[PDB]
Amino acid sequence: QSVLTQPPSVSGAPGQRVTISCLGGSSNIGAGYDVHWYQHLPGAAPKLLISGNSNRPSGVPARFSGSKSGTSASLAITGLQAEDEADYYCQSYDNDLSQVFGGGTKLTVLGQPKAAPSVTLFPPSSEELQANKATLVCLISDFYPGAVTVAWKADSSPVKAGVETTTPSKQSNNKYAASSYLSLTPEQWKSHRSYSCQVTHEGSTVEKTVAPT
Amino acid sequence: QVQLVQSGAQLKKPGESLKISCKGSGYNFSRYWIAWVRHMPGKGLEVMGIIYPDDSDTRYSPSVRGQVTISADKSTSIVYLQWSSLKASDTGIYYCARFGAGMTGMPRYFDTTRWFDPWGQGTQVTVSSASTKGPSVFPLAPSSKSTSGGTAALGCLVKDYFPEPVTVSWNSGALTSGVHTFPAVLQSSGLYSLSSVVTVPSSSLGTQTYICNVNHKPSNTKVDKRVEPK
Amino acid sequence: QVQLQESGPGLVKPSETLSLTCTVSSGSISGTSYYWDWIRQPPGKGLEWIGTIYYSGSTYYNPSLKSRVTISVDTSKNQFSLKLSPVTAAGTAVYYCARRTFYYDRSGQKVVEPFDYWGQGTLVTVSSASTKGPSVFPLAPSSKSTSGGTAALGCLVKDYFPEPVTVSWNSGALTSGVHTFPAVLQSSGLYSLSSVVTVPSSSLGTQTYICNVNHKPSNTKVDKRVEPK
Amino acid sequence: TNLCPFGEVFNATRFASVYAWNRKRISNCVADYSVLYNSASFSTFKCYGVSPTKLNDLCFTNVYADSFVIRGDEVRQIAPGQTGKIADYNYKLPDDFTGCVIAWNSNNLDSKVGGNYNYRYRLFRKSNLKPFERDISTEIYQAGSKPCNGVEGFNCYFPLQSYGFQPTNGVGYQPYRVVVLSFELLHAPATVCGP
Amino acid sequence: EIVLTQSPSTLSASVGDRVTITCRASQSISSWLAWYQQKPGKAPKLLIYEASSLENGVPSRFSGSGSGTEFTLTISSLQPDDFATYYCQQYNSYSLTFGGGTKVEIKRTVAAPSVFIFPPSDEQLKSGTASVVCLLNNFYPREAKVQWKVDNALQSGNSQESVTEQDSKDSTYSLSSTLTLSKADYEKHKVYACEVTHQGLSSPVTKSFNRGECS
Ligand SMILES: *[C@@H]1O[C@H](CO)[C@@H](O)[C@H](O)[C@H]1NC(C)=O
Repeated sequence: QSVLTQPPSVSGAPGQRVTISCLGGSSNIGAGYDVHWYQHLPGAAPKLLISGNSNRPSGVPARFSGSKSGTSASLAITGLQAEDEADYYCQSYDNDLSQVFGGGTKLTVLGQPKAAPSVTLFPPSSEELQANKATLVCLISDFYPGAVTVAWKADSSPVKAGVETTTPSKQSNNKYAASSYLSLTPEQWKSHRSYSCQVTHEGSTVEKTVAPT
Repeated sequence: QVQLVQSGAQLKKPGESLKISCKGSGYNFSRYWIAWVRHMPGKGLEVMGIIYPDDSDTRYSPSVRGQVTISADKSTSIVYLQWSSLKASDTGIYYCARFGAGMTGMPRYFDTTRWFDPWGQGTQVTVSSASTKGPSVFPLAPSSKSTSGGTAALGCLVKDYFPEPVTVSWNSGALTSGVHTFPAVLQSSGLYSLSSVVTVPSSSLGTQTYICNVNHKPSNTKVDKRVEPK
Repeated sequence: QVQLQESGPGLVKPSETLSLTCTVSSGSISGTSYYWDWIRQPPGKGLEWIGTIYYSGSTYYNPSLKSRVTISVDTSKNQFSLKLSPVTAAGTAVYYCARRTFYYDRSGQKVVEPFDYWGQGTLVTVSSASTKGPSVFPLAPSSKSTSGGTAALGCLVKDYFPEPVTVSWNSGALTSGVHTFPAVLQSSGLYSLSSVVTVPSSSLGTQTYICNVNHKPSNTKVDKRVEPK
Repeated sequence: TNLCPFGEVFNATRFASVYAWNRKRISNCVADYSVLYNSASFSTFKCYGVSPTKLNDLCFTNVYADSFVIRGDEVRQIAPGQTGKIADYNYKLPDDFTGCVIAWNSNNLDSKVGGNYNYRYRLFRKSNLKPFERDISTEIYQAGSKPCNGVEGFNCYFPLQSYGFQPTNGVGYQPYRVVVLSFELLHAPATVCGP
Repeated sequence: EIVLTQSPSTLSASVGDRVTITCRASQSISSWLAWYQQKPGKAPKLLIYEASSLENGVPSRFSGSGSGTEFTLTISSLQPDDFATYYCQQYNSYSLTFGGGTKVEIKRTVAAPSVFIFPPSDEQLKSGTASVVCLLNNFYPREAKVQWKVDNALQSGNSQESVTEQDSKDSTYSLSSTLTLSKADYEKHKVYACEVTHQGLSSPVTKSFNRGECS
């Protein structure tokens, strides 16, 4: 676990205010130790964001605010902007575990209307099947925000093996894309009547189905 | 200007040794502590160990005791991190960072209560038992994308290659609209696979000819595949 | 624990400078609550404090020896040093370095504790005489080897100056039964010492016996074998 | 007012074992040390690097309060440059230490008829602690060549032992509560500025 | 300026006895008195601080009392390892001063000496000088007499002797008597003997050699 506990994800719209919490205990913050925050921008290294509970270094705008109270700490961002989309970490000192890091919080700034996934399911090619291999490709595209869940169905029963699913990727249009691969043996692929790839996005499921014939 | 500069990316196999470097500039190297912070896949940030360069006072975390060594050379102003036998689980990104007040005397014993302001660019460490392998390219026959609006997707599958990267073009680079080369997956075998598709009006299928050009320079492999409505 | 080690020339001509240096290991001479001291013990007599130093360089000297005493410190080599400029016959002594710790009272007054840590002590002889390295001669076992009892063998270390010599047997593997006697001063002005040991007579054929004699003023490092003939 | 939270430390009802000493960081407050250096309830009041009489005229960035329980004859080891199972394996102060060491007899609270064994200390270790380092490991001590494999046995010792605090014991074998104040001054502004 | 006077100067007692040394000061030093033990050849070791308080590691049979100008150190049960010379010191003043010391010897049962004699080495005889050596091993008390006779003629002024410090486990002594003669004067006389008188011998022991011994 983490001696300091953060939310996995917080979300906001451009211009709004959000807070990321950092929850500690007697060994850390409760003993009197200050909290520091780091901002991990995509494609970059972590950088200092707040030192000593609430002090900003140069270059950090005043939209970022810091506080500490009892055994908790809180990072506040007003006037949310797209550039603020990053991973945020709190950090302290623990009398048992020394310097400790929070688990990180992924901040998402929804600056795009919601977009449902586009799902294309490809059956195994004939050439691959003549090499005694069989791969099912599920390509997911043009969805926003950038997080999906993929589940595969054999006939109508769940598939629990042979699935590899990539992390989501930002496209040039700023929507997101993902791929899922189901690896089978040519004999399994011919045995079942249907194979299905189900993509779930913001509680809505889109499904595509292929049949060996 | 105050900065730390780390070693470049490393591809190693399990069991081999690795020593990575962190060079300080624009400050008194001996008066500030240096920490190694590891960013593992899908995990957060964790401190591996800390070192005081003047004294080579090094302290480690329990999760890394016995498998790594933290060292420092004052004359070159460099801090090192070394694995005796690398394990595949050690794949990740490793940052070095600076903390402490730079003062001597009592403050030194409480620098661990302070922040990492000078942070390094990171070194990517990849441990794989995989060897240079060219891709096997299979056609992805046309399949329905959006039935309203009548769009179909065809393409080819680039399977079982190492290492990254692979390049994919269509009709020698004369086809660019509707082309989407998806980022690759990394399978349990340790080999990469990806797919490239092109979105076309379903009615137009059979009137235009699609050839995908896959080039994997590490293996010096070049493949040309015709995708056709089967 | 912290270690103190006195180093310096063991022989000095009268009315010349006596100089010794104390090296600190496993600890810092620059500790803020330590005082660093020199003490001496003339042979067969009592202890006399000379002076004290602080890492900053402050000194307090014994009023009787003030005219001749200088104590310095070099924090970079973790050493402090003693200098007796016009040394007299009183300079013949074993010199010690030591450390004390001091704190401040609830009242705000300073309290300095007694000497916790000492060096090993180094002897310095004040003399017009020259260094002479020892000769080492065997005190061989007697031909009573048929006896199922105990025989004695030894090493005679003769005609050396100044003191000390150290004697070891079988590189330290032999300690029980060893008697390294005090050195007597001869009419020659040169010292002479004997080192003996009692061993089982049966061991005379089995076990080789080497005595290890050391005289550092002359850089003498002798290993002499006492053999049964 | 913004009085420094001493007394939460000194008058605390529960005190830590020496091997697992408690640290409290203290900042942004004013401290009347006179409650300390004017009290005859303390057996040991020794300050290194500073005189307690001048503390109420000084200013520090941070003050760290360490606290634990040991025996009477061991209080002499809570000092720079000392030696002992406590000074080496449990709690060690640096050579350049600036701060104060305060202690008092706690036989009234910390001993029981039959003996109080709730207070523990570290008897064995492979290496001396560094200054201010803390060790709350319970790994079996390997006194010999045979590996212990995490199980206690011959030449495989549990590293911790407990004190035996009996009310009728001698003064030196009686419990003493210890508080160690450490003073750090930075270039950042001083917030612990007692009048 | 402050003078510490120690009494007694010497003290011999049996194992288990109680012994007590006294340190008297020319001025009041309050409780700022320390006590050291010095076993021969080694540095002094701190035993007592603040007159009554015991340093860590010191055995409990050591105690000190006193304040003002009179102090004592008391060993409740004297042990063989307690043969050191003991010193008091005042850290009250700027000029640190020590006592004169009290040497503490252990009294034990009489043990007779073992006597060995060693002829001069062939290496030393080549060098032009002759040292015949007689050894007395593990005896109590230290008082003994050795007599070098050469051709049954008593000699004087041509020898020297040295006695070890008392042993820390058996509390006995050992003595070496070395007789130095010229190479020539050695070649003139044939019988070389040393006679030892000591309490543990009912009759005086003689150890001799003739200049031609077994090889
Ligand atoms: C502890 O309590 C007593 C009495 O209640 C008080 O006089 C004393 O100041 C307190 N200690 C501290 C450190 O405040």
